[PDB]
Amino acid sequence: SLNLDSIIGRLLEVQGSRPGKNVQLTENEIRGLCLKSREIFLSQPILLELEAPLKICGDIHGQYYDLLRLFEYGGFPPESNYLFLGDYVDRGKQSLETICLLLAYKIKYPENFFLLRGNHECASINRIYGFYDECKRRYNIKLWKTFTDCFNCLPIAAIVDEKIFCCHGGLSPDLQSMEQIRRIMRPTDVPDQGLLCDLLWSDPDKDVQGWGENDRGVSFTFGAEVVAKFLHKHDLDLICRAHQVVEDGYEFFAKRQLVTLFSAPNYCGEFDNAGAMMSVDETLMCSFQILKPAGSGQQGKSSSTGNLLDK
Amino acid sequence: SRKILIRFSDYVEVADAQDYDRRADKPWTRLTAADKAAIRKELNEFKSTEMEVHELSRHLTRFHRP
Ligand SMILES: [Mn+2]
Ligand SMILES: [Mn+2]
Repeated sequence: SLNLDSIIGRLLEVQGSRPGKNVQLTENEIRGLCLKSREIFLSQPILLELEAPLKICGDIHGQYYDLLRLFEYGGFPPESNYLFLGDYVDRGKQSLETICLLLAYKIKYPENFFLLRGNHECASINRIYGFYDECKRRYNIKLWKTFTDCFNCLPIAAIVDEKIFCCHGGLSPDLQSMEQIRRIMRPTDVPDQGLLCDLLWSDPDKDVQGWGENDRGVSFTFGAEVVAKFLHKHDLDLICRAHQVVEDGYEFFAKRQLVTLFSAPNYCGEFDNAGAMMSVDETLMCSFQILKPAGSGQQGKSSSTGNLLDK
Repeated sequence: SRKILIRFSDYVEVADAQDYDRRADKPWTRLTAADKAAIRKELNEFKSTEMEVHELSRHLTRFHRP
């Protein structure tokens, strides 16, 4: 037995408690969430074809009490339909509660609740950026390996109403046809280069003509003309992506041809950003709902990289 | 010119975010050279021997130089 309704109730009940209160799930409850969600992910396409109405959310990074506030604002499932763009775990206090609630909702509402893969939903990244350590502290490394199997089956992109292309990171010089995404077979890791890497890692840059180097040391940057040509070729209206902290929680690029969403306010207690979600109605009107907080020594970057283990 | 369907609302909603201490541990800043070498070895062994990967995707598995 999955014990699904009990799990959800226990995850939600801490909303009236002090921030940071953990939820006491059993190892076998969490394993069941991983295994059943994994089955559902594999049963649905790797390139999701979704319809509005939908609420689209960016990075969460273990900020569980902000996730609860986001659901309170948007409507707890199944009151609204959701698409999340990845980066559920790492670099926050409560990755486990965060991912467990998201997986539980995927199982409970499989046609109304969707999760894409971010670059933190892979073993090499979440081994070091916090999730492995959180798993080890509360459970064991085997549970982290079970999460990895689940993450290796997440879908990679979505298209909403044939007009909004969604992914965590961005475009790729290797993305010529949507069929190239559809042909990717799961379970899979995220490579250090290539199409799947770029979908989870690339960033827009207004000062790049074409494709450029990325300050992260992985993947690419891309300019506004790349966005415009991609939308024209594929008859799309918007790229919706996440992966960068932005002050209002949402930020446009390329004369509103791309938007970045970031859903973790006051990211890791070090940045003063808001977190946002984008609501898409059945008329394809997109609107924003924001949760806003009240030399070489300069503050560090908020971005992650893929090369921290290099010798 | 191409017909665009999407529209954006100019009227944004805002709500006050929770006031709490969001700071989290940074274990990735506490890795010696030897620790990094051990993690590269651990990841490589895990991905090679334990982690299930579809045949058609084994070329995507990300190994680390030991
Ligand atoms: Mn992120
Ligand atoms: Mn990211």
